[PDB]
Amino acid sequence: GLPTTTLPGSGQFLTTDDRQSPSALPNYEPTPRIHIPGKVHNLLEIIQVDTLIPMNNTHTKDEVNSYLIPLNANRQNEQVFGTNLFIGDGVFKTTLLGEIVQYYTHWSGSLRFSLMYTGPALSSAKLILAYTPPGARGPQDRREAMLGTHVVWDIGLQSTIVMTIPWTSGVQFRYTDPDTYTSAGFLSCWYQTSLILPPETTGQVYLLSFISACPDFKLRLMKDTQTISQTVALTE
Amino acid sequence: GLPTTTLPGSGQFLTTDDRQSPSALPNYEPTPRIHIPGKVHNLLEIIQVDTLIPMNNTH
Amino acid sequence: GLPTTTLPGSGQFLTTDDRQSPSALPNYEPTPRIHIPGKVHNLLEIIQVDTLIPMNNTH
Amino acid sequence: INYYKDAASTSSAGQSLSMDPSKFTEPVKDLMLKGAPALN
Amino acid sequence: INYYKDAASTSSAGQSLSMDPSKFTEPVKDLMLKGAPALN
Amino acid sequence: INYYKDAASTSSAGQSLSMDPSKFTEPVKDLMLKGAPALN
Amino acid sequence: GYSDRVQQITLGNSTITTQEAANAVVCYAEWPEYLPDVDASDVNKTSKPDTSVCRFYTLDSKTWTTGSKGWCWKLPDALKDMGVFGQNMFFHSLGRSGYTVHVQCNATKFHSGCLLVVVIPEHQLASHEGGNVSVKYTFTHPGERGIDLSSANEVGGPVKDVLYNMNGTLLGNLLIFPHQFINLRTNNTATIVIPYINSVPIDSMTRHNNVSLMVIPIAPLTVPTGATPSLPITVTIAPMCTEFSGIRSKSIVPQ
Amino acid sequence: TVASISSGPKHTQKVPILTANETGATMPVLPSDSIETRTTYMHFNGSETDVECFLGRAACVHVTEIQNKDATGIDNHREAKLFNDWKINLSSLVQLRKKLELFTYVRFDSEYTILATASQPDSANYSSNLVVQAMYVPPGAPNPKEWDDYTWQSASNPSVFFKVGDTSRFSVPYVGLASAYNCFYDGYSHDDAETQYGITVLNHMGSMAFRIVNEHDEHKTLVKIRVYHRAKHVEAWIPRAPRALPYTSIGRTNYPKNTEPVIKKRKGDIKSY
Amino acid sequence: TVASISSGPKHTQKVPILTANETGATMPVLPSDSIETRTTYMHFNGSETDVECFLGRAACVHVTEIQNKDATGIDNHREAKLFNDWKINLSSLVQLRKKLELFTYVRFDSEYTILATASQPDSANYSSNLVVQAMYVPPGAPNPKEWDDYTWQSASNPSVFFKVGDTSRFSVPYVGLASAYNCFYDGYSHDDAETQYGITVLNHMGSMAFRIVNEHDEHKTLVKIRVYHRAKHVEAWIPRAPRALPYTSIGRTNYPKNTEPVIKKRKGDIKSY
Amino acid sequence: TVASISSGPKHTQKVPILTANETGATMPVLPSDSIETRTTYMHFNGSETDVECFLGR
Ligand SMILES: Cc1cc(CCCCCCCOc2ccc(C3=N[C@H](C)CO3)cc2)on1
Ligand SMILES: Cc1cc(CCCCCCCOc2ccc(C3=N[C@H](C)CO3)cc2)on1
Repeated sequence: GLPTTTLPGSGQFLTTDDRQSPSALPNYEPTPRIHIPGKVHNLLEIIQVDTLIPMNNTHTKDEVNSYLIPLNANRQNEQVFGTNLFIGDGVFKTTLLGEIVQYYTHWSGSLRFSLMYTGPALSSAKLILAYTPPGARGPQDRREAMLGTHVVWDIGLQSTIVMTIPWTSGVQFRYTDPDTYTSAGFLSCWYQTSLILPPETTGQVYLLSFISACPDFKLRLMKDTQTISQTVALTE
Repeated sequence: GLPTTTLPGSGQFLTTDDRQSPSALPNYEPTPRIHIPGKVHNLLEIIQVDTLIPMNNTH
Repeated sequence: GLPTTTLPGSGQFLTTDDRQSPSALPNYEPTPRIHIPGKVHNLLEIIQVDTLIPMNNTH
Repeated sequence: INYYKDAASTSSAGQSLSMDPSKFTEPVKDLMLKGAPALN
Repeated sequence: INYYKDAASTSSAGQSLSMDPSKFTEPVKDLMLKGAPALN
Repeated sequence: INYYKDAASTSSAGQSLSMDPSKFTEPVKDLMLKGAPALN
Repeated sequence: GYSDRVQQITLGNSTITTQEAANAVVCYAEWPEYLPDVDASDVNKTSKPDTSVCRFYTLDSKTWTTGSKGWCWKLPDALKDMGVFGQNMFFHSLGRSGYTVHVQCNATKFHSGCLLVVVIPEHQLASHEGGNVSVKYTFTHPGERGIDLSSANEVGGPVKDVLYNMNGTLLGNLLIFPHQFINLRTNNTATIVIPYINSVPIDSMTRHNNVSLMVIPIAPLTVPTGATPSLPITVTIAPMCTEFSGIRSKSIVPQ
Repeated sequence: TVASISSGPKHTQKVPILTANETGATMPVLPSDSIETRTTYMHFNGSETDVECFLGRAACVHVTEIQNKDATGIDNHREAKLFNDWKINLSSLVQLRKKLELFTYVRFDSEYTILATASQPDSANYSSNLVVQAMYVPPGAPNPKEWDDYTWQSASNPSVFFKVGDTSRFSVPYVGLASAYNCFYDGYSHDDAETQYGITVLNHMGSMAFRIVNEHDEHKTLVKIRVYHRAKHVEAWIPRAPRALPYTSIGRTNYPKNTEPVIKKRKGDIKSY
Repeated sequence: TVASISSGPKHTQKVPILTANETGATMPVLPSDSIETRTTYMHFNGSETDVECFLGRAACVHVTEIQNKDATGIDNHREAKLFNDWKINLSSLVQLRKKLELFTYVRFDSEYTILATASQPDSANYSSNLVVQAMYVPPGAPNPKEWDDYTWQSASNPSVFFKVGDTSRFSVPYVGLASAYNCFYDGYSHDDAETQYGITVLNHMGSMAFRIVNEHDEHKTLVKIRVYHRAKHVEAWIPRAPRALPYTSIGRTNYPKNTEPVIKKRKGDIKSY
Repeated sequence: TVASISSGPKHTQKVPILTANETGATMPVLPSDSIETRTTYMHFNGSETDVECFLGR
């Protein structure tokens, strides 16, 4: 008989501990694995695939239309859309990125925001996208917007433009749930010159917008998502 | 005295676990084995012998 | 199963003991350290800096 | 590691990995080859 | 040290440290180079 | 022997045995030698 | 002078040419291949009709109009009646296949509109009734007709609400599945190569569909002034590396 | 590892930021393709986002309850909670369910922890000490009928005996019939016109039975069982869109009617911040 | 090591005891610079004044309380202490606080010990055996609302279950967002005219929730939770003046008005002994 | 280990499927003696049918 002493914590059950256990089914042989395409190893692998952002959130019931950012022909100087960058809330929240970020407490890294244009091929347009780093207000006019991170996008044969929100930060991690100290800025978009439709054409054209994370990205300290809950256990 | 911590499951009895136990009969000597024809090792050995099927179940 | 005996003191919590514990946050990666001037290692380092004595205590 | 002195006190045995059904499936005196006629 | 005989009884696995998003981010048949035109 | 995988789970650290009060007791720009005049 | 843009796919006795492609997607970066022995379970030698089943079948055409919500086809169902592919299907106990899907929609440089073409492995549909109402067989086996997401709820059928992918997930995130867009201004076809994806090496072709192909208008169709307000969309699909096993009497399936 | 390299002004014919999303790719664009950057290192590995880590902590998967009371004159033990069943499944409590359904096929060993606590809602002199016996009844094995049937002998079926207030823990290998468990299944068990659709047809693994071994004392004792499940040795294939609407049933994808808009409406314009 | 060397009479032009304190230095003068000394050795290392040792013992950081009682008809569990919260922080109980605030920035792993004892202030037949479940609810994660919400499933959030009367112990890595925790912060969360000033804005880490897993017995049971915290792997920068006045608030430096003189007045003259 | 070997058409004078059960033997006939098979491996050892396992709980 070897002398032992038990410490504080004996008998506790910590849902996060990782130890060995007896197998209830001694000697059982599991089914062989066969090959299946698509294996995922890290959630970091999947948040780099871009998905659509319901940017046009202004509706009243969920609709395919809140994915469409409208553009008006012949407007000059004006603003196309605006949003803050609380990736865990608001427009971002239902996107795959938003949806995964919510399983973690802290995030750090660059984001990739792209816009794909869908107007007739014989039209043309020049837009400016601007990222405003924390510390200033959402820009109120392009002059204000153009003094921060921006890209003049020229609509052409190449249909999409990929803007990166480079990680601009004092503190090396921000909270995924919206926090002030930890806030990330604003994203706005304005006409640089203006949309022009060809003859025989009319109305609004739309941009689709996507979001995905750069390879830069870090997420840490897992927790429970506000995105799902329940009141009684389900049954069959 | 070596410091320990006990985990969840301590004291449980799992009918399928396989561990050592003290022998109640210390030092006892079992009867020698003699040879007996017919030893079975796997149930897989015996399910290969065919047996009759009551196919005509209608009684 | 290895035979053990527990000694007096089992289960006690001594605020001054120093042992290992399971991490509640398995696999979490702490923020990198950056350099900060001023690191203290011993209280003996700081009690050698002189400070003023309110000698005139009479107020 | 056995902690105990007697053999009865050790855990379960380990797989025969013996397996030879012929004492049960083919106890015939003259060997039968599959493919050759059963009765010659 | 495993104290148990079966593999299911061992603790959690250890980090894939595999990581290759291209099956998801670039499943295109003809390879796209960043910087070269998307559609030629 | 660490029984656990993560570093936070290990016991207390071990004595710095670093000890250098000069950042606190003598942060002067030009070095002062004891015995030499303070102000020259 | 090769462009990402022009392409030719020849499979069996049938060929497709596109002069306005946008590359092609190969699901999960894997190309269809036959079933290796190391992965095999059924001991039966399989049948590989090759060129008689691995050719291009063009399903009947759809009509995109400004009110369209989107369409959904299931595989191998959509092909249950195409030539010898279909016969093989009803006649063997098990079968396995990959596909090349080519979705076609051309317009002019004055039109606008953008379709999402996506392949969803194991697309289990939801009942519009809620609770634990099931979706009857016939409803998930529309055949070449596919399911029309702008048709009405029916009884025992699935829900046809587009912002929810017919299963409780948002349209916006379908982009995690192999997919390609058809943006009239860029593109005129979409091509996806689908490797066989299952948790078993070979399965039944009638009780289980292993992918749904979905074509969904996202930026509404907008035709030039006084143009007819609609465009046809055509889907052509070719089984590839098909294998059938466990031949017999010929399945009889509901309805 | 560098998180960002140093990059300076650019005036090229080589534009990495113009792409064609119609292709289905997400081109790997970085901050340094469009602004001037400085070197920085990652300092991070992505350890805690490994799927083994993501699915590897215990989650509550089931809460049931049984009572110890005099069975004298009870015509239906099962019905008196003299014991009870758990038609095993992981899809019943939603926190873990949404996590698993981020994948289509999943393969793992399970580690179960079972916590049992007792309640004595009405006047008792004391708290008795009860031993629970959880038994694994697989498909095709005789379901128990009374709280003390021959079934409980469990001569061939695993069973663990632990005390109320304590916890029991053991681990079961991956018992799936195929190579992975289907998180989703767009099929039927056969081509029947009315057979059920979905996964319930597939994920058939039997059930669990709990009972108190103790005979009855003078008062009644409520014992409530909580089953926790931890995946170990995880393997996951084919990522899918996360669950947006609420769940209604074990094993079907169905969402409730007149559900509410899941995308938050702006308080303001598209232009609003 | 010598504590003092031998030194004899001196008649020099080299005076180590005259200095200019205006310079900001504390010149390293020793007994042997001004009296005649003999050799002596230190016999000591300064082991127990290492900061790891100073901050490394468990200190009580929080006492809360929850009760097990029939929740039937309770409209606000939180309010009935059917469970309770601890808006985690280390600055609430003062013994440890004064110790930490001897430094400006501090970095360490935490080891928590949680002791739970039960009280039955009014007539009970017995003492029941309750299991506590302490859950970590981080910022942005759904706060519980009832004592038996879906939240308690805690499928992704650590949680420990232990028995009242026992102790639970686990250790959490340094969870700070920056490189160190700020013991002080002379800033705001943004340039707002009315935002709060200080550290409360910074040291935001979420909270802890405790509850009893047991349903109710016939009597009521008070369970009082004590959280102890031990720093391990300590790193401290920039020493500061010790706290002289009493504390009034978590996270602000504020002292109470009409406080009392903190320097003891002489009973006598400056000249007094 | 192979569970089934590959085997093709047969037109022989050597018939493994005709036997005389009166002899008391169970002749070891396999799928590949009477249909055309493909190779497949066992992937299994028969561990949990060992008598030690069967009587050991
Ligand atoms: C005593 C005792 C009790 C037991 C029980 C052993 C466990 C058997 C059950 C195995 C796990 O069964 C599953 C149920 C569901 C799923 C699953 N649901 C999701 C959609 C995905 O996978 C996987 C396994 O063993 N010994
Ligand atoms: C179950 C369970 C419960 C828990 C809780 C984990 C601990 C998380 C909290 C981390 C410590 O948070 C801090 C609070 C304050 C300070 C601090 N206050 C002083 C001024 C200095 O530092 C540092 C860390 O984990 N698992």
